[PDB]
Amino acid sequence: VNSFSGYLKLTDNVYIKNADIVEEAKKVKPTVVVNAANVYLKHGGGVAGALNKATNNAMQVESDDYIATNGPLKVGGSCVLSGHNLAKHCLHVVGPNVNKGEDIQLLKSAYENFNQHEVLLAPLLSAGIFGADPIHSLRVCVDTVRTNVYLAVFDKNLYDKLVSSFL
Ligand SMILES: CS(=O)(=O)[C@@H]1CCCN(c2ncnc3[nH]c4cc(F)ccc4c23)C1
Repeated sequence: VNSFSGYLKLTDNVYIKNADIVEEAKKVKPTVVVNAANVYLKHGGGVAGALNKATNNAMQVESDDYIATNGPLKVGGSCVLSGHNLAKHCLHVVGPNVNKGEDIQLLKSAYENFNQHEVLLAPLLSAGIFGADPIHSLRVCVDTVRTNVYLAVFDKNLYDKLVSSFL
């Protein structure tokens, strides 16, 4: 039993809710919140900008030190950093950004990072300003992630479309 509330169950292990991931993280304080990161961990907008803003820029300060030491992530890769005031940990995952021409097949590799964590609060990878089709992202999530994932979808309209079209 966990503390996530109001989710619709899509499969054995995937759940979905119309929610603001920042507010959801602030209430649940999950072990892991997933960030929709880029390879430079520059959290300027979308989910990343909102998560970082909620940490009063502490996420960005920590991220800049990580990059200075380790260099950029790979598209499809991830790193575990602090969750600050939002979660115990933040799993920064880089889905492909269609608006940069990155290969959509890397979306499966990106979701594989979730399997290293038993339970996660997450957005749909490569959705929003990353330019991929969110219905496709949900399909890849369901077909790739085997651990327990609670998906927060900010836009109520998109949420309804994702549920109604789910196979
Ligand atoms: C590539 S993206 O991350 O922008 C993708 C596109 C749609 C919006 N995104 C979110 N999904 C879940 N919760 C969210 N809170 C947010 C707060 C914001 F100020 C902006 C986006 C989100 C958000 C997912």
